[PDB]
Amino acid sequence: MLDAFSRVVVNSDSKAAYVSGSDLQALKTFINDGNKRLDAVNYIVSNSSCIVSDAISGMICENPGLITPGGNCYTNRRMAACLRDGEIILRYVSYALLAGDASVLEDRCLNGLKETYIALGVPTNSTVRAVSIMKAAAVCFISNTASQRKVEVIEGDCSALASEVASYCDRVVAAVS
Amino acid sequence: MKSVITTTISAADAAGRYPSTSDLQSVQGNIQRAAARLEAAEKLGSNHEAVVKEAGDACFSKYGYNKNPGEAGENQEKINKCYRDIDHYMRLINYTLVVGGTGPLDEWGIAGAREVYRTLNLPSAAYIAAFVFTRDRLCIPRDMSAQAGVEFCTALDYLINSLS
Ligand SMILES: *[C@@H](C)C1=C(C)[C@H](CC2=N/C(=C\c3[nH]c(C[C@@H]4NC(=O)C(C)=C4[C@@H](*)C)c(C)c3CCC(=O)O)C(CCC(=O)O)=C2C)NC1=O
Ligand SMILES: *[C@@H](C)[C@H]1/C(=C/c2[nH]c(/C=C3N=C(/C=C4\NC(=O)C(CC)=C4C)C(C)=C\3CCC(=O)O)c(CCC(=O)O)c2C)NC(=O)[C@@H]1C
Ligand SMILES: *[C@@H](C)[C@H]1/C(=C/c2[nH]c(/C=C3N=C(/C=C4\NC(=O)C(CC)=C4C)C(C)=C\3CCC(=O)O)c(CCC(=O)O)c2C)NC(=O)[C@@H]1C
Ligand SMILES: *[C@@H](C)[C@H]1/C(=C/c2[nH]c(/C=C3N=C(/C=C4\NC(=O)C(CC)=C4C)C(C)=C\3CCC(=O)O)c(CCC(=O)O)c2C)NC(=O)[C@@H]1C
Ligand SMILES: *[C@@H](C)[C@H]1/C(=C/c2[nH]c(/C=C3N=C(/C=C4\NC(=O)C(CC)=C4C)C(C)=C\3CCC(=O)O)c(CCC(=O)O)c2C)NC(=O)[C@@H]1C
Repeated sequence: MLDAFSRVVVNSDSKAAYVSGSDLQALKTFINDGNKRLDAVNYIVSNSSCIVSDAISGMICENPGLITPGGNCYTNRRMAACLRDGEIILRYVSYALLAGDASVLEDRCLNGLKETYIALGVPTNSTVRAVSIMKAAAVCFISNTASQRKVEVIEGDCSALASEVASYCDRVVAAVS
Repeated sequence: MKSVITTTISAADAAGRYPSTSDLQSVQGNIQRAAARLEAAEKLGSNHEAVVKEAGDACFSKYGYNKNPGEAGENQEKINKCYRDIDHYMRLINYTLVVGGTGPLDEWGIAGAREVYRTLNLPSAAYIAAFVFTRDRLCIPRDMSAQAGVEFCTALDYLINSLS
């Protein structure tokens, strides 16, 4: 757990440097794009059970062998452990975008995830297509590009904010692949 | 590192909660105060050697005994190390200001200071001397604006209550 600003002082400390005008200028843009970043986190959080039921159901309609006996989303305990897991990934994605930095996700979610997954037997190949659908959903909710749900914002550009959510989802894939 | 955004996420995380409105209302406060603390940060980052010098000199003008044999500024390698600690501390006050949270001063400068200065016979009074002088030098249109001066002045009061 670090954010956008402590990232810059962690980096300045190592070089035994006070925070420089240019670094200080990277931080002003994040001050400038602060109201949009809250809107981006608001749209994920307000459609959060949606992103997750569709992620998990997408995975399933693409691999029915998951709800077969011995498939890891077979029994209800199991269907539920996986919606629960997708609910945890999205929450740390939401946290990371709030911080403007990935470390809470890395430390508090992604550390140990592939390993633990090997032991329980849960299929990391099907885990990655849940996370990819989630990404596709999150990216388009902060872009107000969702098929069924459009909101009214003052217009402007949020593609930068879309790129880092995709990037937090990509981190998750990378760590279990 | 304690900041506004770290302290809401850890708490939400503790509760296993998604972020809500109180968490978005909190981060907006950080953005309302960013201007005034980055202003102070810029000013100390720009002319820091000048203020650390001033500040160093002040402990020795108050505590000349440090120069005595057996004491912490008996020679120049030592005196040089005192001015380097006032820069270390002022680089941490510049860091506290950018982050808008005392976490940098807490982790890297305050934690364990008390054990290190006791073992190595460095008086906390002498470091307090420096920070009071640095704190009270500030002239609040001259050196920076008023509200950045609030940030500077009490970023330093936080250090003084830590040593006393
Ligand atoms: C098989 C039965 C299928 C399911 C289930 C499935 C799921 C895929 N979702 C993909 C993208 C996506 N999810 C949503 C959710 C959504 N749309 C809304 O407007 C609201 C409200 C909801 C939540 C309930 C969104 C926002 C998207 C983006 C597409 C869009 O026009 O909105 C997706 C595609 C993945 C990709 O781009 O790689 C699925 C797969 N599809 C099945 O086959
Ligand atoms: C759909 C997403 C996939 C799926 C998942 C699945 N998860 C488990 C069990 C666990 N997974 C976790 C991981 C975490 N819980 C946390 O506390 C956190 C934060 C670091 C995460 C992300 C843990 C620790 C477990 C073990 C204990 C538990 O079940 O909660 C299961 C259950 C497996 C079992 O049979 O016991 C499942 C089903 N299953 C799929 O098919 C997916 C591709
Ligand atoms: C991409 C995210 C979408 C987008 C965003 C967009 N928002 C604004 C302007 C504002 N954003 C807010 C909203 C919030 N900030 C808060 O204080 C809170 C916390 C509880 C929220 C939810 C506010 C207050 C404003 C306008 C008023 C103000 O001056 O503060 C803009 C306009 C430019 C800007 O950043 O000020 C934009 C671009 N717009 C899109 O087009 C998106 C898909
Ligand atoms: C004037 C203020 C005082 C002075 C100081 C003095 N410092 C040391 C030794 C240390 N001081 C530090 C402090 C820091 N190092 C850091 O990394 C940080 C945080 C990022 C700070 C602020 C530490 C940890 C030490 C120990 C290691 C070292 O030798 O530098 C000395 C040397 C002690 C000795 O006697 O050998 C001195 C001289 N001296 C004075 O006159 C003051 C009271
Ligand atoms: C109002 C407090 C009193 C006042 C002040 C005064 N300051 C100086 C000169 C310096 N004081 C500073 C302080 C800082 N410079 C910075 O950039 C920062 C930011 C971290 C601070 C707080 C420094 C380092 C100097 C020396 C450099 C310079 O000449 O600018 C003077 C000049 C005369 C002198 O040194 O005494 C004055 C006039 N004037 C008063 O008497 C006030 C009540």
